[PDB]
Amino acid sequence: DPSQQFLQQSLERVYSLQHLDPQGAQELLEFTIRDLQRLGELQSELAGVADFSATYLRCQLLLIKALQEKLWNVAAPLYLKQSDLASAAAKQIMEETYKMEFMYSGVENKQVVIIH
Amino acid sequence: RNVELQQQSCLLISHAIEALILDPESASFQEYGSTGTAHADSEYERRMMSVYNHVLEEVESLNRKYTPVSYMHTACLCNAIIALLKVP
Amino acid sequence: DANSALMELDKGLRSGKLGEQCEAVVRFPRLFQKYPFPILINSAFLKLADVFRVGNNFLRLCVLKVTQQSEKHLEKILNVDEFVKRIFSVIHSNDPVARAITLRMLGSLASIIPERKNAHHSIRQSLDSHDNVEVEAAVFAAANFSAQSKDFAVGICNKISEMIQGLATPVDLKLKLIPILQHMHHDAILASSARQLLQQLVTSYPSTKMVIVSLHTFTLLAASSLVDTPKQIQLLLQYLKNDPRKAVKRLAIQDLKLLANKTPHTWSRENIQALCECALQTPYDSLKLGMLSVLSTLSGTIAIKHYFSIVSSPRSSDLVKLAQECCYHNNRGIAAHGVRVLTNITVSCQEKDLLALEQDAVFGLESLLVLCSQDDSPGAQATLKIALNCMVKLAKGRPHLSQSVVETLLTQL
Amino acid sequence: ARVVQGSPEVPGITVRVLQALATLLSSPHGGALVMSMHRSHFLACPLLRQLCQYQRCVPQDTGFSSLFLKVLLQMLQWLDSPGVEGGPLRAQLRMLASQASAGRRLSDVRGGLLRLAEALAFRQDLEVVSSTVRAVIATLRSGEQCSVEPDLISKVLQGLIEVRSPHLEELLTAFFSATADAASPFPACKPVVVVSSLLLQEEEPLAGGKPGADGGSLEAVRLGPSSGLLVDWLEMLDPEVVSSCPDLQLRLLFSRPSFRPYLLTLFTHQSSWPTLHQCIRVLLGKSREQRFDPSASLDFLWACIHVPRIWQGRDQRTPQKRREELVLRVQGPELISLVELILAEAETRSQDGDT
Amino acid sequence: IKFLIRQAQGLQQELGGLHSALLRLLATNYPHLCIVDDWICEEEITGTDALLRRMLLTNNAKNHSPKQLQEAFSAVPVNNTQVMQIIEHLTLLSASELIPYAEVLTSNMSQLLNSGVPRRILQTVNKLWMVLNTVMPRRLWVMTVNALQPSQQKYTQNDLMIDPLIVLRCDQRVHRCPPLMDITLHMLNGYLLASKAYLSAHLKETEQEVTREELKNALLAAQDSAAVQILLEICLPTEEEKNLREVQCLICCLLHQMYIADPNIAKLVHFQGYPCELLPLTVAGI
Repeated sequence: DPSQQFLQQSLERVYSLQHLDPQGAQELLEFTIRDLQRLGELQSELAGVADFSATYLRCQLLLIKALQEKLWNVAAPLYLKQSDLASAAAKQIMEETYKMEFMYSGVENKQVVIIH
Repeated sequence: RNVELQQQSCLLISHAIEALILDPESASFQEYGSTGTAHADSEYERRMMSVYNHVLEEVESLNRKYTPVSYMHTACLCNAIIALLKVP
Repeated sequence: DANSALMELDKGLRSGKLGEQCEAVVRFPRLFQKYPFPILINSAFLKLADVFRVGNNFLRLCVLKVTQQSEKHLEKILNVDEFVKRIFSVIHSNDPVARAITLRMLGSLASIIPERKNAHHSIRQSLDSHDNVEVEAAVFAAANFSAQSKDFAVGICNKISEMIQGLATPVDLKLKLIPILQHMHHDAILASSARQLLQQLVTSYPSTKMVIVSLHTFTLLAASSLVDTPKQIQLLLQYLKNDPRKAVKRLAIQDLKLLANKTPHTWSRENIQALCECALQTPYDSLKLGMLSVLSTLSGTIAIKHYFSIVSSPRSSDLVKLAQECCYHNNRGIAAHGVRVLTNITVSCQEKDLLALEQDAVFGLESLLVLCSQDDSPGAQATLKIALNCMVKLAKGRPHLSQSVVETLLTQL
Repeated sequence: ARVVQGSPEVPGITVRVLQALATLLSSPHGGALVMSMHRSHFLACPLLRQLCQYQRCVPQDTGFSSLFLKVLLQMLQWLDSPGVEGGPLRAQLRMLASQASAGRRLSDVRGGLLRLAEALAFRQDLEVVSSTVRAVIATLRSGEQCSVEPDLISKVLQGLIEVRSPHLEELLTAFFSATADAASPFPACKPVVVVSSLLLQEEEPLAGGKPGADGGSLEAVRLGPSSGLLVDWLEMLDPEVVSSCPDLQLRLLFSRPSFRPYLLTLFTHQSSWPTLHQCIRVLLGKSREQRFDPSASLDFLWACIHVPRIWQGRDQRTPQKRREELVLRVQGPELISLVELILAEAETRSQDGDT
Repeated sequence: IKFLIRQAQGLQQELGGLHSALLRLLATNYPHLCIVDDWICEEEITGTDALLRRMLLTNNAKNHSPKQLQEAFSAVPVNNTQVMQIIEHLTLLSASELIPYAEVLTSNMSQLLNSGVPRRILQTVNKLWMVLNTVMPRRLWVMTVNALQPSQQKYTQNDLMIDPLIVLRCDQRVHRCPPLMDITLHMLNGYLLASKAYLSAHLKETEQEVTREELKNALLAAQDSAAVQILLEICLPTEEEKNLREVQCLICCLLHQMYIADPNIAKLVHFQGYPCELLPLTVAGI
C-alpha cells in the first residue's frame, strides 16, 4: 500500500515540522494540502481519508494565516477593517468543522474531540 | 497601504478628540495591543506609525488628569496636529 | 448574418477546384471565433466532416489542421455520433497516408470521444503495421488518448512493453514509442508497472539516445504520480554519480531541477547529502554549475530546514563546505550560485555556529561585486543581478548586516 | 604605493577590518586595467610582496589565514589567480605563483588541522588547475598510469589522466596497441572521473584497431555502468556491426549479455543485405560446438523476414489464407541444423515445463 | 514560398484572410508544393522526442562546418566513421540551420552509391534530405538531379519542368540502392505535377482553341503513363540477377498514390499493356 504509506508519511512530516517560522509553516501546509488533494483525486479508496485530512490541514492553515495578519501590529482604536481577514477566517473555519464532523461517514470519538 | 494610512490618521484624530474631550470614562479603553513592530514597508509608514504611537502614549496618560474643561487637552490636540502635518 | 456567412462558405466548399475547396476549409476558425453559437458550430463541423470523408487527401490535411486549431470549440457539439462516423469511415481505406491522417484527427478528438472502444481498437491495430507514415501517427493518437482515458492506457502499456521487447521496429521508432509512458498516471498499479518496465528498459538499451528519452519521460511520470518520488530521486542521483556520459549527467541535472522545482519538501536529508558529495567529486565546471543551481533552488524552499533539522555540527555538514569553496571558485557563475545558497541558509536557518558564515558571505559579496564590476558581458550582468538580489534578500531578512553591506556597495559605486 | 604592499599585507594578514577592501579595490583596478591593456604593472609587485611575506613567516601567515581570516585570504587568492589567467603574456608571474602556492600548501598541510582546507581547498584547486603541464612522452605515460592503477592512488591517477589528455590533444603519435587495453580496463574498474575524455582522446587519433580493442574490452570486462558508453562507442566507430573481426563480433552477438538486444536490433536494421545473408548462412551452418545462442539466433531469424522495409507497401492485415506470399529459401543441411538447434534449446526446460 | 507558407500556417490567429488567400494561390498555381507526403512529415509527432534530444545534445558540437564535413567527405572511403559522426550531429539541427549544408550533401551524393558504405549513412542522408525538402524544395530538386546525373549538363528548374523524365536518366546504380530510390521517386512525383502546372500556364500565356487544350490533356496523360512505364521497367529484374524487393515496394507505393490520384492512368497504362512478368508483383503490391 504505497499510497497509504505515503499519506501517513506526509501527515507525520507536517506534524513534525512545527518548530520554525510561520512563513515556512504556511508554505509547508500549502504544499502538503495540494499534495493530499492530488492523491485523493488519484486514488478512489483513499478518497475519504485524503480529503478529510486535507480539510483539516486547510483549517489549520487558515487559522495560522489569520493569526499572522497585520491587524495585530496596530493599536486597538485604529482598527479599520478591510484588512482583518480573521473576520471571515472564523466563519470559514467553523463551517469546515461542521463539514468534517457531519459529511464524512466513519468518525470516531477521538476524531470528534479533535474537531470540537 | 498609503490610503489605509491616511484613514488611520483621520480615525486617530477622531478617537483622540472623542476619548479625551468627550466622555473619557465611557471610552475607558486601554491600547492593549501589539504596537510598533518593525514591519512597515516604507520609511513614510514607519514615521507615521511612530507619530501614532506618540499620540496614543500621550492621550492614554492624559485621559483622567483634568476635567473635560480641556485645560491642556488643547495642547495635546495641537501637538498631534503639528506632528501629523510634519511628515510631508 | 450568422447563418448567411455559413452558406457563403458552403458554396465555396461546393466549388469544383481544390483551390476554392482548400480556401473554404481553412477559413472556419475565423467564423467560429466570430460566432461561437453552438448551432452554427455544429452545422459547420457536419460539413467539415463530410468534406473530410470525401476529399482529395489534401482537404483532409486542411481539416486536420482546423481540428488542431479550434479545439476549445469542440466540446460544444450536440451531434457526435454522426460526426465521428464520418471521420472514422476513412480508417478502412487502403491508403497508408489516408489512415495516418485519420489517426491524427482521432487523436485530436480525445476530448469529446475519450471512451470509444472502436477508436481504441483501431488505434491499437494500426500501432503494429509496416507503414512508417501511419505508425508515426498511431503513436501520436495513442499518446493523445492515454491522457484522457484509463481503460485504454491499461491495454496500451502492456502492448508497448511487448512491442519494445520484441526486436521488431527500428530504434528510430523505438525512440518515438517510449514517451507514451508519460501518461501512465491514471492508477497506482499503472505507475508501478511502468516503473518496473523502466528498471529493465534502461539496462536493456544502455544507449545515449534511449537513456536521454527514457529518464526524462519517467521523471515526468514520477512528477505526475506523486507516490514514488523518493524512489525516482535516488535513481537520478545514482546515474548522476556513476554514468560517465556527460550528456546523461546533464539530463540528470536538468531533470532534478524540475523535481526540485515542483516538490521540494519531499527531498530527504541523505538525498541532499549525496548530491553535495557528487558535486564535490566532479572535476567538471559545467556539471558543478548544474549541481549548484539545483542546490540553490532547493535552499530557498523548506528543504533547508529539514536538512538542518536535528533528530553532527552544521560545520561538519558537507553542504557548508561546498558553499564556502564555491563562494570563491574562479568561475563567475559558480561563485554566484554559491553565494545564493549561503545567503539563503543565513537568512532562513539561524544556528549558533553559523554566525561566522554571515561574515564569510558578506565578504564574498564584495568579491563578486568587484569581479562583475567591469566585465560588461551578458552573463556578467546576469550574475551581477543575482548577486544584488542576494544582497537585498540578506539585508531585508537580517537588518543587522544592512549597515555593513550598504557602505561596501557605496565604495563599489 | 607598492612599497607598503608588504607591510599592509602583514597588517591585512593579521587584522585589517577595512584595509582589505582597499587592497582588493586596488587589485581589481589593476585587473581591469590589464583587461583593457592599459599597462597595469601593479599585480607583479603585489605578487612579489606576497612571496616575500610568505618567505618571512610562512607559519604565522598561514595560521592567520586558514584559522582567523579565511574570507579575505580566499578573495585575495581568487583575485590573484584570475589575474594570472587573464595575463597570458609570457606567464612571468606563473612560476612565482606556483612556488608561493606550493610553499603555502606545504605550510598548511601541517599547520591546518581543525580548519581542514577551509581555504586550503581553494588553494589546492588552484594548484591543480595551474599544474596542467603538457606531457612529452605520450608512450610511457600509459605505462605510468597502468603502474599507478595497481598502486591505486586517486590523486596520482587524476593527475596522470589529466596529463595524458593534454598529450592526446597535442600532435598525434603512434599509440601502442598492447597496454591500451590494460589501461582502459583498469580505468573502467576504478572510478575514472575523466574516463570518457580519455577514451575519446585515445580513440580519435589512434594508431591501432579501434573496433578490435573496443570489442575485446566489451566482451571480456564485466563493467556495469560504463557498458552504455562502450556500446555507443562500438556502434559509432564501427558503423557496420560486423565490419573488421566477424569471429569476435559474432561471438559477442551470440554466445552459449545485458545490452545484447540493442546491438542485435541495430544489426537487424543497419546491415547490408549481403552481410545479412552471409550471417544467416554462417549462423545456421553446421557446428557441433553450439557457438550461437539459439534463442537470440532464432529471434533474429524471425525478425529478418518481417523487417518492415520489405513489406513497406503491400496491402496489410487482410491476407488470403491459402495465398502464401513470401518465404525464405534454405538448404537441406541448413534446415536440418535449424530444426536440431530449435529442438536443442527447447530441451532446456529449466523452469518452463512441458506445456 | 514554402518556408513562409509554413510559418503562416503556424500563425493563423493574427493573419485574418492572408493565410486563406495564400494557400489558395499556392494550391492553384504551385501544385508541386501541395503534396500531402511533404506537409504530413512536418507535423512529426507531439512526442517532443526531437525537441528534448536537441536541447540536451546540441551543446557545443565542436563547431561543425560545411567545409569540415566536406573535408571528411572527400576522404569518406578512407574514413567512414568520421562522416557518420558528423551527420549524426547534423540530424539534430532545426529545419533552418541545415540550409548551409545543402550543397555539401546534395553536390557530393555520387560516391555514396559506391559499394561498402553501411546503409545507415544512406538512411541518415535520406532523413536530412526530407528535412531540407520540407523547407526549400525548388532549389533542392535541381541540386539533387544535377548531382545524380550519370558519370554532364546542369539541368535547370525550367528545363526539368518541361521533360521530367530527365529525373530517371540517373546512374543505373541508383536502381539498386533503396534509400536513394526513395528520393528519386519523390522528385519524380513532384515534377510531374509541376509539369502539369507549367503547361497549363504556358497555354494561357500563348493564347494571344480547344484543339490546344485537348493536346495539353493528351500530352499529360501520355506523360504520366510513360513515367509509370519506366518505373515498371525498373521493377523488372536485370539479366545479371538472372534489394530489388525494397525497390519494388517503394515503386509500388508511388504507383498506388498515382492510381488513387487519377483513374485514367490505370485505364491507359493497361490499354498499353506492360511486360506480363510483372503481374504477380503488381497485383499484390498495388
